[PDB]
Amino acid sequence: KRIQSVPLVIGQFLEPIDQNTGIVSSTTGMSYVVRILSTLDRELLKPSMSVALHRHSNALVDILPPDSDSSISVMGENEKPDVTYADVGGLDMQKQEIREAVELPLVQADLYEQIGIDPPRGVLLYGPPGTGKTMLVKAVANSTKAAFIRVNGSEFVHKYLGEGPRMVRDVFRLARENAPSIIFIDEVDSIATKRFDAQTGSDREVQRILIELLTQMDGFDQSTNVKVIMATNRADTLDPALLRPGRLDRKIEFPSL
Amino acid sequence: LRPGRIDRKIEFPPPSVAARAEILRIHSRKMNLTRGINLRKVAEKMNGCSG
Amino acid sequence: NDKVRFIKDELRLLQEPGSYVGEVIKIVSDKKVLVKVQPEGKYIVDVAKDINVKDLKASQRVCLRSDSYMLHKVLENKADPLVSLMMVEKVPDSTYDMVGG
Amino acid sequence: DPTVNRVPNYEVSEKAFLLTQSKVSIEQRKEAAEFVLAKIKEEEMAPYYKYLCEEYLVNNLNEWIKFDQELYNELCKKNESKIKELNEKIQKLEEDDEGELEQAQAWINLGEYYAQIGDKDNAEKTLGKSLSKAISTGAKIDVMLTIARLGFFYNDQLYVKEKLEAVNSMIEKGGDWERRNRYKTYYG
Amino acid sequence: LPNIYPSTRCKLKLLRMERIKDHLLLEEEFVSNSEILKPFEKKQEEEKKQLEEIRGNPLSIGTLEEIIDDDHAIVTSPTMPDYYVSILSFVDKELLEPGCSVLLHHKTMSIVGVLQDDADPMVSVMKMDKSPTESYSDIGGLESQIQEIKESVELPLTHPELYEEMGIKPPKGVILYGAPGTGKTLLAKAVANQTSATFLRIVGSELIQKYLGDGPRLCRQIFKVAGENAPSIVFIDEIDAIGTKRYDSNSGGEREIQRTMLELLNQLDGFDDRGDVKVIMATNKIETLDPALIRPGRIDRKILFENPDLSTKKKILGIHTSKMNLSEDVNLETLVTTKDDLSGADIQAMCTEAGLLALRERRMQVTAEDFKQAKERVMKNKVEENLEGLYL
Ligand SMILES: Nc1ncnc2c1ncn2[C@@H]1O[C@H](COP(=O)(O)OP(=O)(O)OP(=O)(O)O)[C@@H](O)[C@H]1O
Ligand SMILES: Nc1ncnc2c1ncn2[C@@H]1O[C@H](COP(=O)(O)OP(=O)(O)OP(=O)(O)O)[C@@H](O)[C@H]1O
Ligand SMILES: [Mg+2]
Ligand SMILES: [Mg+2]
Repeated sequence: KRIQSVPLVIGQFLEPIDQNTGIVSSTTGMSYVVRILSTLDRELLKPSMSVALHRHSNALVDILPPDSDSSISVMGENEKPDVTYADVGGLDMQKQEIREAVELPLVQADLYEQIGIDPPRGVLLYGPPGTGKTMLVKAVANSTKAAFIRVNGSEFVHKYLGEGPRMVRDVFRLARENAPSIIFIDEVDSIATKRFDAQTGSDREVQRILIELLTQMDGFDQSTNVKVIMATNRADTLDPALLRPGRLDRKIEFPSL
Repeated sequence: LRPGRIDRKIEFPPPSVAARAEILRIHSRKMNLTRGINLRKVAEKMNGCSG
Repeated sequence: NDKVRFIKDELRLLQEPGSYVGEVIKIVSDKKVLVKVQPEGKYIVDVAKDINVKDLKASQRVCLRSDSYMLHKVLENKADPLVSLMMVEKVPDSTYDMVGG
Repeated sequence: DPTVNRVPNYEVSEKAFLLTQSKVSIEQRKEAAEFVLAKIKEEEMAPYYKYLCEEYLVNNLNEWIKFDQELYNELCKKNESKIKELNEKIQKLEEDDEGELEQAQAWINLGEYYAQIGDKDNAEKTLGKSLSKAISTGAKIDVMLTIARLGFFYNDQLYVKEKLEAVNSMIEKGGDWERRNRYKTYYG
Repeated sequence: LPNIYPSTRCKLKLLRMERIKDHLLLEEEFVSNSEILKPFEKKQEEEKKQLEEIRGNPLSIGTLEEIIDDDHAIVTSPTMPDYYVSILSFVDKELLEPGCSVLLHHKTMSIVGVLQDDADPMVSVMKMDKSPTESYSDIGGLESQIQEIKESVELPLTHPELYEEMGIKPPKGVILYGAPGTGKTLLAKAVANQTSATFLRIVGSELIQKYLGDGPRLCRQIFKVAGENAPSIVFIDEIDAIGTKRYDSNSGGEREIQRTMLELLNQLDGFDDRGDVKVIMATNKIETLDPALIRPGRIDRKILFENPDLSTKKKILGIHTSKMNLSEDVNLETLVTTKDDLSGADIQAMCTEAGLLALRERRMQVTAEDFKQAKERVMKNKVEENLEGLYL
């Protein structure tokens, strides 16, 4: 246990190829095939983990508490929004739909399984701008007992190539650890636009971000009881790949009253 | 529509009352159902809706 | 004793530099294989004396030693972009039983 | 409307067991005898007539259900003619090389008529061969529930136990709550 | 190795491959003696060893940008800072076309080879790699059009002697304009069947791209690929698609289509003086075509296609029903040879429909009733006409 000095590079485990080798993606940007230390609890090498790597060798040497690499943090109490269900006047049908598709599935999955319906794993609050799309979710976070990891859309994209899919996987891992949890990717129309330019670096990175989001959302099994919410002002400018069963199915339709 | 090109033009008319009953029965074998639900009555009430 | 010897020798082996994941875009000749290593560019790698060039097929993920890029392993997952298109599209499965009327 | 069909008829075995008990009243026993003879005449329980006359009743009374050879031959000939017709249908579907759904359905028809007269072994063979297709899981559930119902019909509880444990083993490959409630009732 | 005659067994055949082995062993002996005489320390196969050790490993891949002061170049790898790589002697200085894929050395990064593209990621679809099927026998009638297309596209390639002796450059291009469904595409399949040239098909829709830039880019790529794989029989089809339709996916609208058509009308004629690139376009609406395209000197012989006549109809019926499991009850004479108007597409469509109907009944033989039912089926599924009312 000497390689575990304290310069180290955080990596993300991707695929266990053998008993003593793995495919990690160092934060420097490029993937490696490295030898895993024979002391780690190999039962913890879940995909998209937050393992550490030796500086110049990249040999996997330590697994981290998977709630550590997160640049995005679970909303605590200092940022607890100060609106209430009572404050949100109207939107009775919208309130009922979001409650039955977000809160109730979090609380009672056994009823959903026994009845026979498929529990929703995604909502797409949409409508004309200025209709309470953000505020209804804001009121939900003021009453939920579950983690409310709040990402902000365009926050995903950065100059550093590979700081995208990496942080998407990290956010979803953080959501899966603190289950039950609600992700609130906001203004998703900036990430999931339809038209695409396969020649510039701008679109070829947002593409990887969207692909990682889609793959992680498809990876949702029947368990892990984590729901995804995103809001948009323009529903048409949205990739149709985000409107399929297993992905966002329930669609709330905030109308100009 | 020129002959020689795409061949068979197959019609999917909006389902009739029997077709609606069959579809409701097929999609109703996925949830806990109370005994003796007259699905034929519900489909007969369901007019215009399709698939 | 075998376990102890392996554990003692492991310390040296960890300090040996790792290996990049490769992608066999095209086979060049009987001893040179064009490989696109993510995420920068491609290279003309040398196959080891174990791997057979005829065994390699396009889109087979591979490993290259970091010191001097040299083929030393063959992966299993492959890429096959077709099952990526049908996975993104996510068309639900069905049988003749489901369709009625 | 869909139905798994009343094959085999449970009331046949119900009144057969009602008849085979001296503890029950004589009037109810005679009513059961009348019902069972009527059903044997109508629904062609010729193999079950032979079984009921040679085992069960006379195994342990028994005058009302008397083993008549002539009635055992006429209805058996009719049953064999129906089996021959079903074999003709299966062979004609094979010759026409129709869809595998249709050949599977023909196998179910042969097996359900085999159950409709009481022969357990040939019905089991027909439905075991029927399972060999790649039909939907619901059809497999219905078929093996039919063998489970056959096991209930002949009052062999271990047969039902193996059939229902087979149901439970593959019930996780389905999920249809109606086909699971059917299995729940059978298991209960 | 050469070809071998004759096909069957023969002593002269054995003599032929005996000469083959004799000459092959004699080459082998000459090469062996020459090598042995040479100073192995700089000869034999030590050259391979020297080339491998100088080349180094692994050979990176970059892009050439210039050939200034030969023995020097400026490569541009996707990640490297665009070194001033020197050109070694092993590489051939004739394939170093600006924009190729050179093989830089790993450390010193000196060009030690040119990696030919050999990819053709899109052309492979275009490049005709297996003759479709139909020969010129399958086309019933149309003898004049076949003769014209032959003497325009086939004879210049297979038999240039007549043209060089006569002293005329062959007619450049041919446009097959006519009524829809009359064999304009079949004749292209036929000329593709017997061919000694590459046959790069393209349809006019694919030239209506979405981005502004990739309108002339595609046409330039297509004609460059045609030029390098000379000779070429490029078969731009549905050429009227550029004019009409006005697709929403097209960002430019009409103007981008105009630029694309200008690039096409240049590449067909060009200042570049391309070589053996025969062009065969075919369209239903010759009217909506900018006369720059159809001008003589760009496509000379404009072959006209017309709906078949009664004799041509019966010939088409005979050729299409040749591969029929026909019962004798069917009479070809009165089958579709009725003079109540048909087309080259109707005759095959009714045959296909009748075959499908016979398959439905599982009747391996074809009945006259089924043929009549398919006949009327094709008749109802027919937009009759519009201009006949003027002359009706
Ligand atoms: N039901 C409501 N009752 C009271 N105020 C409301 C209601 N819905 C929206 N508002 C007003 O909306 C404002 C907050 O914006 P809001 O959350 O509605 O935006 P939005 O529709 O989600 O916008 P965007 O699509 O741009 O994110 C507040 O000033 C609040 O008073
Ligand atoms: N003279 C003919 N001999 C044999 N087959 C013919 C003849 N005329 C037409 N056909 C048949 O007609 C079918 C359909 O017509 P075809 O596709 O050749 O017409 P086209 O006018 O070139 O097409 P399009 O109008 O769709 O661009 C062909 O598959 C061919 O077999
Ligand atoms: Mg808002
Ligand atoms: Mg055509």
